[PDB]
Amino acid sequence: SLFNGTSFITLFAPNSLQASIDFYTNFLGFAIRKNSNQKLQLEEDQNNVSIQLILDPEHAASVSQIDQNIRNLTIQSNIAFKSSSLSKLVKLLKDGGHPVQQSPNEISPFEVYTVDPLGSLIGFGFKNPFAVNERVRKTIGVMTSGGDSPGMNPFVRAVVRAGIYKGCKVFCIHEGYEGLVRGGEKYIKETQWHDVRGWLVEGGTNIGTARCKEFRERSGRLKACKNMIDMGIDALIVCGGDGSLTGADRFRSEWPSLIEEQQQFNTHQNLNICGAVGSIDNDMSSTDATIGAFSSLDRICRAIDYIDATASHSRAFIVEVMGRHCGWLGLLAGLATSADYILIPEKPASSREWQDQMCDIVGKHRARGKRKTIVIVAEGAISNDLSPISCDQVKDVLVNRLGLDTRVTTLGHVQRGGTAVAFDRIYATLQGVEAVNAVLECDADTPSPMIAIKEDQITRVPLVDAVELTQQVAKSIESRNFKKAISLRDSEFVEHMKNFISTNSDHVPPSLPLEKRKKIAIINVGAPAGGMNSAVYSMATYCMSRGHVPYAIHNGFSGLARHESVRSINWLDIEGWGSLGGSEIGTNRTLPNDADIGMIAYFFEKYGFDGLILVGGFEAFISLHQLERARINYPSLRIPLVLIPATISNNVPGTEYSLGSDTCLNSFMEYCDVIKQSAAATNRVFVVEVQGGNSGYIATHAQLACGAQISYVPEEGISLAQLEMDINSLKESFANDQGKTKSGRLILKSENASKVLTTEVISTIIDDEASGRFDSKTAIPGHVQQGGIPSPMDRVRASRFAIRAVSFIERHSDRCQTFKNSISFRQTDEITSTAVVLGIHKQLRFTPIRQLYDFESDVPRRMRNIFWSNVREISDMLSGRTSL
Amino acid sequence: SLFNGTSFITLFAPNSLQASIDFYTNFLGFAIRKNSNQKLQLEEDQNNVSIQLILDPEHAASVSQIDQNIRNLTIQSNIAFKSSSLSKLVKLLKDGGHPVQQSPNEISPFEVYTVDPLGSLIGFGFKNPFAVNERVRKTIGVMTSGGDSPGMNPFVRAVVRAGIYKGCKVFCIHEGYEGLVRGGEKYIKETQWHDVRGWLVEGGTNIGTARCKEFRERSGRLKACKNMIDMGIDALIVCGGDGSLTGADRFRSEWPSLIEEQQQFNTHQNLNICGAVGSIDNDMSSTDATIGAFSSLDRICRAIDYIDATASHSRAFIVEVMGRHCGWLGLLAGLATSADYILIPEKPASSREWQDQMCDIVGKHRARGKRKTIVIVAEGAISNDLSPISCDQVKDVLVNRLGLDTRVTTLGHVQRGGTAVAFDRIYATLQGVEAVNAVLECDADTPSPMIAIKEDQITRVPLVDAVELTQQVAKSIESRNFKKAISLRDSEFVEHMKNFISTNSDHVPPSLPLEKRKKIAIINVGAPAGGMNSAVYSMATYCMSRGHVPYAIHNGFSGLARHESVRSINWLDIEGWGSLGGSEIGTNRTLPNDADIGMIAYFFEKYGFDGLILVGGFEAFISLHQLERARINYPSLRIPLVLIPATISNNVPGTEYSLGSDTCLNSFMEYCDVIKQSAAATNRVFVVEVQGGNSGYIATHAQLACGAQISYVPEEGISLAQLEMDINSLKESFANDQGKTKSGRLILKSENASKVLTTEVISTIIDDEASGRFDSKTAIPGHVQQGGIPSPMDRVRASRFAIRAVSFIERHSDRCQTFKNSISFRQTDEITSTAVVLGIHKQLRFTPIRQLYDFESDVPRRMRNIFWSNVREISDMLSGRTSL
Amino acid sequence: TCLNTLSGYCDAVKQSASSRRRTFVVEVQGGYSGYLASYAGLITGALAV
Ligand SMILES: Nc1ncnc2c1ncn2[C@@H]1O[C@H](COP(=O)(O)OP(=O)(O)OP(=O)(O)O)[C@@H](O)[C@H]1O
Ligand SMILES: Nc1ncnc2c1ncn2[C@@H]1O[C@H](COP(=O)(O)OP(=O)(O)OP(=O)(O)O)[C@@H](O)[C@H]1O
Repeated sequence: SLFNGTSFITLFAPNSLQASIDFYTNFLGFAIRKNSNQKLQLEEDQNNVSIQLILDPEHAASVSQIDQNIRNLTIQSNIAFKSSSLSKLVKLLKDGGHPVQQSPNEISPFEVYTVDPLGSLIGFGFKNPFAVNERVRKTIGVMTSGGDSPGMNPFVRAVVRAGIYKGCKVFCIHEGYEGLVRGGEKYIKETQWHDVRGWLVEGGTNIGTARCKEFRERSGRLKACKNMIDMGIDALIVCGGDGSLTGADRFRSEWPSLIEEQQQFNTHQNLNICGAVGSIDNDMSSTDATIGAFSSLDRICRAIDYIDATASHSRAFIVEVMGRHCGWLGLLAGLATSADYILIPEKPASSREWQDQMCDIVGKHRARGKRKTIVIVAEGAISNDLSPISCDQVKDVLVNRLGLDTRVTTLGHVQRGGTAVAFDRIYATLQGVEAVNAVLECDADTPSPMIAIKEDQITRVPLVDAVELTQQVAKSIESRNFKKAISLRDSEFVEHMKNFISTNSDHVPPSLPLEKRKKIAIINVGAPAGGMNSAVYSMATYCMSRGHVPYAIHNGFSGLARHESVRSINWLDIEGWGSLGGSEIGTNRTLPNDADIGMIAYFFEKYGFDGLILVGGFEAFISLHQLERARINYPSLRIPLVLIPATISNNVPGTEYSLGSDTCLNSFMEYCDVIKQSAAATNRVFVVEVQGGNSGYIATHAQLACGAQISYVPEEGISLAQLEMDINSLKESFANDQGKTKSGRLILKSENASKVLTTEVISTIIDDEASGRFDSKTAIPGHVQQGGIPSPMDRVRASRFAIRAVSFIERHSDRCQTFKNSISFRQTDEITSTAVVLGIHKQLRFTPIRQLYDFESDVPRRMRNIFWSNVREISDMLSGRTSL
Repeated sequence: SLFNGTSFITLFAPNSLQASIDFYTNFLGFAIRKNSNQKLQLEEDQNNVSIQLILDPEHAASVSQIDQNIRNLTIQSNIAFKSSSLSKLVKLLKDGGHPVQQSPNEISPFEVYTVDPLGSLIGFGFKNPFAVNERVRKTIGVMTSGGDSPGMNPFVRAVVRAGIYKGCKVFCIHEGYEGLVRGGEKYIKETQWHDVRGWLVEGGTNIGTARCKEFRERSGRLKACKNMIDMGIDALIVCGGDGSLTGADRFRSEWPSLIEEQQQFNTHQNLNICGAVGSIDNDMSSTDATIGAFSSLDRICRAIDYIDATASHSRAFIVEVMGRHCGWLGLLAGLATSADYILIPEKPASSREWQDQMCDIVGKHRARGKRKTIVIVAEGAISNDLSPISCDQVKDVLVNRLGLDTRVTTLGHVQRGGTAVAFDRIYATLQGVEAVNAVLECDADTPSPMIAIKEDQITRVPLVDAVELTQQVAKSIESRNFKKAISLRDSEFVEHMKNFISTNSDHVPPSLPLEKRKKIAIINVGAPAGGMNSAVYSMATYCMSRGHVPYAIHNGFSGLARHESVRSINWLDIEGWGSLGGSEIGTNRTLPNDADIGMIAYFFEKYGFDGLILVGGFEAFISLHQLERARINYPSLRIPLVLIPATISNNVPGTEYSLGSDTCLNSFMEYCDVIKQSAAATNRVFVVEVQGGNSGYIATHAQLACGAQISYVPEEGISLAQLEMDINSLKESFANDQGKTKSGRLILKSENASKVLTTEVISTIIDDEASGRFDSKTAIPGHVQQGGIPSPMDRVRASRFAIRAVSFIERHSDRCQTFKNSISFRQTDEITSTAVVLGIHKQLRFTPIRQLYDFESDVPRRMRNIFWSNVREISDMLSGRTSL
Repeated sequence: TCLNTLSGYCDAVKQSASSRRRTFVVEVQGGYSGYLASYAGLITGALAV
């Protein structure tokens, strides 16, 4: 050759040169050569990189300035550099106020500009995978107050263990306030780690609750205070209801009872108090869900489900529901089971008599075809003038004003009994953990906390402010401002109230003007998930409520493209869909591009859809992206596209909650309970194979809810060293069972955790290593974990999300029709925002598909960064697991 | 809408209209409407297809003619038709003399032209998989003659069974001509199907051979003739050597020996005779390989391999080879084992004394570094003046003219003993089958045939013409025209002679002028295969012979792109490579596009390669196509690209023989023999898992060579009905073993035949069904079947193909450099021809990669239309298998 | 109790069998006697037992 190499790049500056000298040194890692002849930029030793800078007026300030702004359009001769890990330099430039050009933003060549524009950077000569990247001590006291609430045992179990782990004595105050006022070893017993064994499954309260008359007065409040100082209890944890916590709050302000009658007064000077709501009511204001609320809701829906599971004219059914102060149970049961009329204290009849209101609503439903009328009566069922409405009152109206043979079903204690539902076990446990930390982290300047849940996230809220707010609601009801009372309840309550009345109301003129009425379609994509049918039911009934035309695309994208599966949704045909499992519409894993994308687009324009709602898992996630990217070709797709994640796995990015995961979690939790109970009957372990695919979410949560010793997850895998360590753990566990409760042992193994170390292989290794001291058996239930009848939570969440989806389509349709009616569509930012994923984040938000697909997902064969890391840590803590 | 449908297309004709009327009716299926108003073309009833033709002068003859020719360049407004199975119409148009335009030629839209041009046809509205496609008796006598030749038993086994199957009595003439002349039950015994059990393995001849002095005269020839008519033998099959068949040929012409001394003379009037060459010599002229030739060649190479497997200066080794008339064994052993000097009758020293010639060649080899000198002496080793050259003669020259301690190795009877090699078993068997058919199909007007192999294909050749031609060769040797004698031998012999002397001759000035000398590179792609190293050895030594620069690309495309693995080939470094197993260069399954195609192209130009030789399987097949398709981007790739198929599987289209398949076949055949022998020792079956992937070639051939009862192949699969039928076959087989030879039973199952019904599963089913009457055991050898030391056939074929590859690159390089030195490369037909696959077809031919990839292969995950269908039919016939 | 557990289990099987799965082979652990399997078969509407 003759052009043997590349010595240096020569740059000419106007007259000033320094701006570029600062750029190439800070941004590129160059350095000025020692002793400059006039007033060379080399990179480093053992190299050949050089850039020459001259101040001779050969390049104009006017030309260079115009060229810099000219480049701000996203052609000119340039120079490229060989540089490893371009991703780091791109961030350093962008954040330094410099624009950059790249290949997939993953990335291949990077290109920026100085006073000397177009300074390129390549990560290699020609196309190939790139050049490798170079170089505190206090004793705790737990108590439960008020009526039995499922999840009280899981909470106490958590407090006992968390406190023990954090190195402090835990005392269980038996018979709540009574035990606290009476005191002594009789009521205040020191609790050990093994003493709260298998309490997850146990219903009610093993500690016990009692109404203390004395604690209502300063007489008892003082006696209780003495007993704590005598027992050496430095901190109190109350798990109970409204008054149960208000009384604890009053005890907090009244704590300065120095009473001369100083060593003890010096040490036990401040009251470390923490509250957690142990109620089925869900009446407490600063939390979204109280402990026991969803289990109670579950008992109610279990009864309604059985009632609906029959034939017949002239039949009405009354479900008498427990819950004195709030209407949450009534409203949510009503929503989950699509009840005709609900009698709750927050929404009494106003413009007309409750009997006239009921008869009108019931009548309209029967007239349109609905033969099984269900009426839910709250304990707090009331009229405008605060007159309580009884069941018999309601029964006589149905029997005498209408010709209906009415049969009353009353839950009673059923609504407090049984094991806590997966949500209550998971949340009560985490709340127990938090209550301990809160109590330890407490300082005299910090206001006494109450543990609360705020949109699936554990938080700390001041107990005084929560106690005050609940009273404000009761005041609004008593002062007859029901509209106000409703707004005072949590944002979920107000949304559910709106959701229910709208879905309950096709049989009334539309709520939107003719012009604002649209054509919205719904599809199910992926494997079935509890709530798919509820999302369809809620969306169709809400559409009818607004005046929209709800369309159902039967059997996914394959059904549309190959068979024109666009079908109308009739109110009578969708009767009971909210309670049905699977997908009535039909779901499959077929992607829009695996079906004809052109044909999907053709039918979208033939039927003139103004929006689309996708209910499904990861395939429905890819589907959104495939439909979004095809917008350039097809104007028919330039409409709002919304995804409501529905997978038992919870592998879809955008949400922290996927529809059907609670239904699945609860069915597996019920399965694991029976397996652990069986292990408890025989020195045996069970290796339980878990579903959810490449997502370790279900095994994580099932470990927490069931008390499994280990859960093997796909994100971590299964190492031989961890397996040997865990087997030795089992060896020691059984050697230490001599004396304690025999609760049984579980190991949960997600099928994807290891392809080699399988459930069956793992179990044979346990037997080999056990050397006859115990045995191991597998439990492989299979891809049946889906479950039939969806959980009340799933039915409720699906309703909420379906409505938020329709409402988003309403908002964005006007903007879309600009891109729809126009060619020359250059795929802007205003349009990409309409293809979105509805999700829970800490906040219920719509996230554009672009950011979640490109950045938040393993788009490839994995189909899945996790959030459940803390849940994992706590479940290993509670079971004594040692990781590596 | 307003444009509600499409009624009809209206076409205007000049004045004549009829040409188009004939086109749309014959080609499209239209019909003229009954009773025409002036002097409508509708398709069919219950439809809406119509084309109106008017003779009004609205379209000009000059314009239309110019438009038709204008379209002959591969834009205009057109009409498309909905039509199912476009493939059928495209063929009908093309063959009817009409040009067509299509998408992948698989195909999506079809477009042709009439007097009314651009008549389009679509197979659907928008992109999706297309619209579904609408709606004779004579008794045979076998004998063997001449010296023991491996494969004589497999041949007789074939004749006995084939003849039995075709419904005719088979008699085995013991002691050849002696038995034929003596006659009687003593020498002419009736043979049964079970009497030839396990003869595949048996060495020599179970019937026996004898030199009959009497048959040389008319005295014996007459006695033999009588014995055939007395035994009622209507047809004779001779399996022997040259004279053995010449004597049969003389007996054929002398057959009209009516001799009165008429019932018998009327019936037994004509001699049905068929010949097959049973010789180690390979001296017979009309066949490429005689039965026993490759087994004998194998014995020789086995000895030479052991000789080479040691250290040492002043050492020479003489291999005394059996083979009186031909030099084929000497030449092929010399080629397969890269011997220094060979003494064969066809190529005696001419321009100088044999001692001077030998010493020069041997000397040059030792001087360049080769320490182990191997000299092969033929039985027919001769000088110019036809003086026979002995071993001692050769020994003294090496011991006295050079200072070498010479050790002679003489094979003797070793060269006739042992079992027949896979090639001999497969070929002798098929020849036996053919000999029977030939003998039955024979008529008095048909000249007596001899069964011959012509480039891996069984043919019939007139025995007289083959006898005459062998004499012509002997005449040429005796008349001292050796150059003539060489040309008179088969085309493979002349090529091998050329191949050997060129590869034997780096140590002599190049055979090409400076200008005609090139830079040729070689790669190994895929899994290793016997002959990969031989192809490299032969190509490098041939390159040095021509004056080319042979380059080796180490570790496939990954080694080139990621590591610059271009390495030179030194003659001394490649010593013994032709005999080594695997790939010394290094092979992998990495494709040019999975490695950097730009980087491959960069190094191709950096080193300025004038051609490329790919030695490998299906990945090397895809590689060719990937390199061919990248030619538009890279001028560096616009050079001849040649693929020499190398797979144990034989899955590559273009050849009927892939390098390493004989090595593999033989190793598996040796394995199956031991397994069958073991089955024979115990009422037992063996299910033997076979390699080769999705290709059923190896199991097909192993079934024939080993005498397996069944072979389960991936092309057919394994049905439960066939499995039950085959198990019942085994049940009956063992019930009938009472009395016969216990030879053992095998079932060969290609791993890919069934994913569910696996070797282990199949065998457990056999045991279940067997009901204790016999048992089943598996034999799973694994991916070890590759084999070490490649077969002499593989070493020899690889040499032949490597040379044909270099010679193709020589021919095509000049044409390529036109496309190489030029941009504006539009990817013509002259260039696509240079990217080729070297192969055996019936003929040795180079096939352009384009036709084999697009049309002859399952490009996808299968990696594979079969030819071995007949072999399959025969192996089922010979084992009594009943299919479904 | 077992037959009740099985029928319920299979009801969930047939529901999950409505692009996931079609046919299910439910394994019944009733020892060396076909009673459990036979009973379970009748009450679940199994094709083959
Ligand atoms: N308690 C309820 N249970 C079920 N649906 C209800 C209930 N109250 C109202 N709805 C829904 O709202 C629709 C309208 O109710 P209505 O006409 O009585 O007006 P309203 O503003 O809710 O009543 P009011 O002004 O008396 O409080 C009903 O027909 C029904 O479908
Ligand atoms: N019998 C043989 N064995 C091995 N290589 C041989 C033999 N005969 C010739 N060659 C090869 O051919 C080369 C050239 O041969 P040579 O110098 O004898 O010319 P030739 O045409 O083969 O001889 P001649 O005219 O005497 O038949 C040798 O150096 C060697 O590569």
